[PDB]
Amino acid sequence: SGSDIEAYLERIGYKKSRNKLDLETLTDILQHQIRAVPFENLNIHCGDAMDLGLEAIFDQVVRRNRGGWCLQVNHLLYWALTTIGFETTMLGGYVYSTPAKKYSTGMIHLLLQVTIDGRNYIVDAGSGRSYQMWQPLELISGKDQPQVPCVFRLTEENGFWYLDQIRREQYIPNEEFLHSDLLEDSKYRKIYSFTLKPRTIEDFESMNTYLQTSPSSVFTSKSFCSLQTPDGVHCLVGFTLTHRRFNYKDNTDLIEFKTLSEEEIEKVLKNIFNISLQRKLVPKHGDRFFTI
Ligand code: NA
Repeated sequence: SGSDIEAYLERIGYKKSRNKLDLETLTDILQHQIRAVPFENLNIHCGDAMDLGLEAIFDQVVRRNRGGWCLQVNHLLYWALTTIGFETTMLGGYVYSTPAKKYSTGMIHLLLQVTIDGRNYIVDAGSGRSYQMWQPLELISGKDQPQVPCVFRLTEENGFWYLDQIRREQYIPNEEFLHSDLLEDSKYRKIYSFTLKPRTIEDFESMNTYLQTSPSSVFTSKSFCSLQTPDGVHCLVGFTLTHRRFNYKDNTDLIEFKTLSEEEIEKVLKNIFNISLQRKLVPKHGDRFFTI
């Protein structure tokens, strides 16, 4: 056809039918996107902007085979799902920080609601690492929702929703990384909180700018890119390449770590992530909180 929706589906390798607007189809699209479109911020670390507009995001993701951060990849996913015919809403959320022992002061997370024939879900392709849902989560307070990455749980209290996870044990064969700031040691992790108040993309613009410029922003502190695989997740942070295999053995995830040279990053970006940059990346591994 040459249509934009068909271009997007080609980008994510989705070759199936999209005529049934059901949970199976929604899940399949989510899965294809998270296995194709990385969660990344490498433009920041190449001296370029993180654009918020859909035309620019569609070009960079669909035509230039890039990914983006949540404000980008969920904006695109929102457009695609809506175009396909799903009943969609943009939502805003607040990300948990272990060191801060609280959720972000500002609304730094874009996620989606999809309503299908009497059930309500959240859908998010922009958490990445081992925080990334592989299926839509039903909006049912307190219910365990087991998935390949982990068991997720949504809880409602006083008009706020709280997304948490119960994580597996971790096997780290390269013990030179045991003390890495990248590792979440607890099996219980708060991910983010949000409300069901409908948003527009305009609501995220002030944060879109500030997250690119503030020395306080994790996004200026660490350069990263993440992509889900059929059984795990690849994530590069700074010069540190990781690969997690979910539930490799006995309720345990395996996490491989390797240090890359500057010269090795370009080939990894292409071969593992299908990322080809426009300019030279300056990899960074600053001190701000970001676990894999
Ligand atoms: Na909508």
